[PDB]
Amino acid sequence: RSYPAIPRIYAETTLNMLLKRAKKPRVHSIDEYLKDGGYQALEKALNMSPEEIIDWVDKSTLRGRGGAGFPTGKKWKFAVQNPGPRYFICNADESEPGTFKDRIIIERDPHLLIEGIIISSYAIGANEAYIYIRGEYPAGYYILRDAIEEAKKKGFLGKNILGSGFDLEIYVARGAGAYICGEETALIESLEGKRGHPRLKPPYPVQKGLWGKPTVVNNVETIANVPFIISMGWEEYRYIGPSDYAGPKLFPVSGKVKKPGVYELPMNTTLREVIFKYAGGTLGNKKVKAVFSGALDCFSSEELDIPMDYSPLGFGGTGTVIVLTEEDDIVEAALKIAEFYEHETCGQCTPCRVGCYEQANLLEKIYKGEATEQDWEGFDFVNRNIQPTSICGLGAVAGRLIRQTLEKFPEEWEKYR
Amino acid sequence: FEFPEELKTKLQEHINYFPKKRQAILLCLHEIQNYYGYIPPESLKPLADMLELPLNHVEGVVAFYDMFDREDKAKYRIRVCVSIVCHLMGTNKLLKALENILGIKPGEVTPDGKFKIVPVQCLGACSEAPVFMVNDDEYKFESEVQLNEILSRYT
Ligand SMILES: NC(=O)c1ccc[n+]([C@@H]2O[C@H](COP(=O)([O-])OP(=O)(O)OC[C@H]3O[C@@H](n4cnc5c(N)ncnc54)[C@H](O)[C@@H]3O)[C@@H](O)[C@H]2O)c1
Ligand SMILES: Cc1cc2nc3c(=O)[nH]c(=O)nc-3n(C[C@H](O)[C@H](O)[C@H](O)COP(=O)(O)O)c2cc1C
Ligand code: SF4
Ligand code: FES
Repeated sequence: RSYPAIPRIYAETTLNMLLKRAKKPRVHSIDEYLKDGGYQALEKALNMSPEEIIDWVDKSTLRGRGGAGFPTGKKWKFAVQNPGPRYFICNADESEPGTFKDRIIIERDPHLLIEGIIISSYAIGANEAYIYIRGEYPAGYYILRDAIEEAKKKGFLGKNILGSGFDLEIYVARGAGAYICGEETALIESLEGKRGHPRLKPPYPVQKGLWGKPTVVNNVETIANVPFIISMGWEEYRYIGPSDYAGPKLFPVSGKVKKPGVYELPMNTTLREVIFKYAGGTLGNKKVKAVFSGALDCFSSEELDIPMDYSPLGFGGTGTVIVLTEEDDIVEAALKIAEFYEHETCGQCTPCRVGCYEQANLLEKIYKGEATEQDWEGFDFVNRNIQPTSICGLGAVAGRLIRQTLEKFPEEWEKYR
Repeated sequence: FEFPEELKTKLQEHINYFPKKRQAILLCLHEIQNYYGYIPPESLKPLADMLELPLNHVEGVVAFYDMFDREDKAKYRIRVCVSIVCHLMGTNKLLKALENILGIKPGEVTPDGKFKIVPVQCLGACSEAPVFMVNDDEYKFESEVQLNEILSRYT
């Protein structure tokens, strides 16, 4: 009944789907959930074949909400071609700077998440499912354990769910300070009781995941879309937003905005609209210097008119919007991104291990005026050579945003030389 | 070394929760840090036995995960976010206020073993920057007077 204190993050929706309840900053229990027609998509899904469900999710055009945007129906198809037992995992690791969209679903509408997990589990024929939540979300952990007990009590979990013959247990696991555990293979290793070290892919988890068995890993926000897909049908779900990037999308907006929070909008929305039409514009009406797409991209004030979709000229990522204004030093900002990667490399890969450490160590020297001409030249080189031999996406991106700032704001960088 | 029945039951509860005992390592460690206010080195051998894992395994895990500290004992762990958004919104003002109130800087513990400042990466509450946690409880920093009232709730 009494959970740890959690900040009341502002949430706003134009679609009233993923945020229908989670727009209110409080735990919505099972009776409140059922009252809104909750768990009725589950009832409908149990009457359908697991294959029908996969087909509906494919046709809905739902793409992964955990940053890479892979087609979900397709991912489920890949797993089902290899024999069972199969495992379903909810990625609730959310450790990306500026990303706090998944936590409001967990903490405020846990049953929306649970419901998606059960439909998704039934779809791939997983009789065992996991929620891997980060250790810095203890309230979300207790909210989920309590809600899982509520669903088990109402007969949505256990053996022979609602007389369908489908069995399911959802287990809740906790991370412990490792960003890399959000990477699916490192997450699986951590579920097995080991260190969060990513495995070499291929094999992809759908072939060999948890206990070497076919495993589907999906993000909190992705799963939360599944009860909506089943309830309204794929056709009517495809009506939301543009037809090429359809469905609701959560955008966590922070930094130098008047109204920081999570916004549920269609993916046809421009970055400009997100900042000025929805987040109420910049704090103090200062001009936007840049926008950081998590610890991944940097968008100058010249690129605000781009769509918030999965297109090549689109914003992409998790739709994380960190707004920087004219008085914010880009080199001071880039140092904070470098520090993040230095702190998060698992160290398996030598160029990632040394590259992430060196980029932050040298950039700090740049900022504090301790930089020699060789530290400057070495910084540039190390920033371009973190990716070689890397087996996971971390090494591949560690220098991406920092490279972008160098190319987009040379003046501010040259002042430090 | 023997865990009190208060903690031993909780550990078995976590160990019997997942299909395999070894999967409960992170949950067990979290419970060990909650009880002792750190990870005692002596507690690693009994846990390795309960998990049916070798000692080297458990030691490697405690070392790998940042939420674990086998050095200092603190009743309250003030986790302070030092990432991009919190930095932009006033992490320095939060750390300066903390230093004025408790006399300690990040990485230090108060003389009474009550409070420890832990610099952490993004806590995923960036809209509420500057963010800090006091054990499991999470808050947005407004001011030293505000902060002072929050900290006073920790006895
Ligand atoms: N939401 C967050 O909190 C958060 C935090 C950090 C990073 N991320 C995101 O993570 C992304 C990088 O993730 P990634 O390296 O997992 O991406 P990826 O492109 O390699 O793969 C994404 C997904 O598709 C599946 N997949 C890809 N190719 C496949 C194939 N041929 N067969 C079967 N399955 C296949 C994978 O199993 C995985 O689940 C970044 O864009 C970043 O934004 C998100
Ligand atoms: C270093 C790293 C960290 C990641 N962290 C997360 C995370 O916190 N949450 C998440 O859902 N996906 C994260 N991902 C992406 C996952 O590996 C994976 O693609 C995703 O969970 C699959 O779900 P989706 O298809 O629904 O998007 C991370 C990837 C990398 C490379
Ligand atoms: S690229 Fe870096 S984070 Fe990824 S597996 Fe290699 S060492 Fe670990
Ligand atoms: S940057 Fe501090 S909570 Fe995200």
